[PDB]
Amino acid sequence: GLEDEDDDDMEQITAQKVLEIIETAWINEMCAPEILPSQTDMLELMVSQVAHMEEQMRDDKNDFRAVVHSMELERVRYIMASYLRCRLQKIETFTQHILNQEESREPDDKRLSPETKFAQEFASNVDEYFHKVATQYMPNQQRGEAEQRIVTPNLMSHVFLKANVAVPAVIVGVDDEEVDMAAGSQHIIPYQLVADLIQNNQAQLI
Amino acid sequence: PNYYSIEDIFVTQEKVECRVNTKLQRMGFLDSGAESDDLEPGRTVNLPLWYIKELKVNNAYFTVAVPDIYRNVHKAVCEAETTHIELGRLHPYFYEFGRYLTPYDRNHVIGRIIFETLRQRVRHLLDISKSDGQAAKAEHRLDNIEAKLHEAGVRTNSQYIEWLQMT
Amino acid sequence: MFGEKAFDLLKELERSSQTIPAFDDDGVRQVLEEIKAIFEENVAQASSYNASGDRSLWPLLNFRHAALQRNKRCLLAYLYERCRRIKALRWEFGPIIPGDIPEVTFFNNYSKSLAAYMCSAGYNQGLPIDLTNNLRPPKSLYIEVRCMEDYGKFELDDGEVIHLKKNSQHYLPRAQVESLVRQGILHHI
Amino acid sequence: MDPSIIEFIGEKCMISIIPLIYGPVGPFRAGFPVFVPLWMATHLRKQQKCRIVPPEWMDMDILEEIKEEEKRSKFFTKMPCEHYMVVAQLVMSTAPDDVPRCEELRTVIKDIFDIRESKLRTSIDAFIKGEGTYAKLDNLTLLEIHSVRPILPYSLDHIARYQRTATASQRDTSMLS
Repeated sequence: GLEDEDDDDMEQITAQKVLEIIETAWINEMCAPEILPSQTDMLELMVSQVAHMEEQMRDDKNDFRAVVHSMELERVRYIMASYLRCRLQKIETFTQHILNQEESREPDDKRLSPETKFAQEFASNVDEYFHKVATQYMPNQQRGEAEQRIVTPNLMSHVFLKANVAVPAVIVGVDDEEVDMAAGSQHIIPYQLVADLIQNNQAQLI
Repeated sequence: PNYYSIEDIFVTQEKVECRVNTKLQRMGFLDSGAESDDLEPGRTVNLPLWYIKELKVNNAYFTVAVPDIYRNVHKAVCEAETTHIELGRLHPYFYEFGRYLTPYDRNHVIGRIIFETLRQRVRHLLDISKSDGQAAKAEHRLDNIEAKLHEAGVRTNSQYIEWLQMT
Repeated sequence: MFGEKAFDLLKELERSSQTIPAFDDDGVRQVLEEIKAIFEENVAQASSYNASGDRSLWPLLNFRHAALQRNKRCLLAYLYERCRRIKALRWEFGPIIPGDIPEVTFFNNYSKSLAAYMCSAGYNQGLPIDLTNNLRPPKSLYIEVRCMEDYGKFELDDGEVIHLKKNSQHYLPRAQVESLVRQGILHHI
Repeated sequence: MDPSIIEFIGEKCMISIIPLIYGPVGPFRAGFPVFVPLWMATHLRKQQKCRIVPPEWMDMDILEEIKEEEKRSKFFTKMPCEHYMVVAQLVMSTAPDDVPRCEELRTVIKDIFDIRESKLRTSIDAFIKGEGTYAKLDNLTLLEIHSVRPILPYSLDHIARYQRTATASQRDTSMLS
């Protein structure tokens, strides 16, 4: 009943359009330190939408268009190469206490993805290896997944804001100063206090 | 278990001789043995920090104290002489001593002393813009931390160089 | 002294950057063979009535605790420090070409951990996905190779014999030539 | 932050050119302009297939007027499509194979590129007292801020321990880091 969205639905979402719909979840992770929500919808879209372009290319004889639809397909993928080139890293990095956050709600399709598979391998590779590290008298009080190791809770990595929003002093839920908002300008800020607009995707990132 | 460094036990191993409010007892690695388990309040009382890192300045064990480079005579006029003052490599734990210790001393005066050195970066690295030449011109007047981003300071520009053209 | 020893670690990888002859798991003996040798010191007073609960072990508890504290996270590095640029070349190639020379169990665990990536990658079902070679538009499949003095000789890919250095060149199809880029190879196709 | 993050991006924009793939693009017809993203003119001009003429800001009059317009810009200025540090890179590479006036072009762009950074130290020589919630994009360009993006922000946290800490963290009468 709620059909006719710009996703894969009852319309043609342009190869230049479908370009757009995952652009920000690449760019947020660049200029931001911790996990942002990841959506497994693309495991329908991107595996599929372009694969249907493949079969049309599979129907592969031209000199021009054999490559043209593909030259796209390269450009479509040196992001997706790049995308989880880090997200693999991001929680490999943040194996530490992300279990606590991911045990809060088991965040649904929006936050992580089937990211949860690395969790099982995280402890396995951290235990097995240590089996020949320090095992004669192996750990004594913080013997499990200990408390002290954390990769990246520093939330103040001063972030640039892609102004694409309410220009005037559009004031929102945030603890530091947020005066003097702008559609072109900005007052530069850190991640913690503004973790709201990009869950909303009202505001944006550079 | 920290904001790490490769030298993580060249972290709290710098030594200071802060005095004692109290008598002494068997420092172990010292000439302590069956020889002395007691001395006076105040002595050349060496302090490689790691044992006293959270050992209750407020409690009557040891004293308000400074290593005299960290005393005002350098610092409080190194904030006046914050102009072409040098740091070399001389006391490298000097962005980062005060990131820990200088409150722990409990003289409620010294944290502000620091930054106004490092406030100068907003008007220091105007000179720091670019790379003319070799990998070794004047690369020896650093701290344990500024050098890293300074290399990085070069680095983005060094590959901003290739942003231009084939260069 | 009590583990300030990684200042010695710093030289093992010096030639071993992109001109690596071979690596060593070495230098590790007494930095290892003391560590719980000195637990016996750590256990000398571990829950001992030597002083019956007073100050006098807390300053050296820190010695008891710091001593570990440095041992671990350095010993994170001994694989982690070693996991980093090995992952990088292991990004430059899958296990098409592993190292020219319980780390294999951790590598196999990392290879199984990378599966997650491979599952979504290429398709829903999964493809060990080309990320690091053939920005080639693919041309005809059976023409030979050329290199720039590669070393290690792991090319196990579908060819007669290649002898992987410069002029590793035999009638090698596309299935063979899918290995490496920037480890001494790509002056030429 | 990169040489080609922009070329991931900026060439995605499109312009009408001179010479069907699905897209808003139409089929191709001799003698007949066609708006295309700019990652085909690669594959035409270097393919010795067709030419291309630029957008309108690409001239030595409109931006030989801007040479004084931005002296208003105590903050920022006129921004003709924001991307004239990338397209001009590739345009002036190959476009001047037959295009005229590739020089004052080349002049002004450096005569405006290096300059608006030359202010940028200056405005950055106004930051005082952890002034985190004051900043400037007000009519910023596209291809500049990357050249400071890694440096100070991977500095300021180890400052902002003591700069940004004030407006939610407190100690005794002296200042806190």
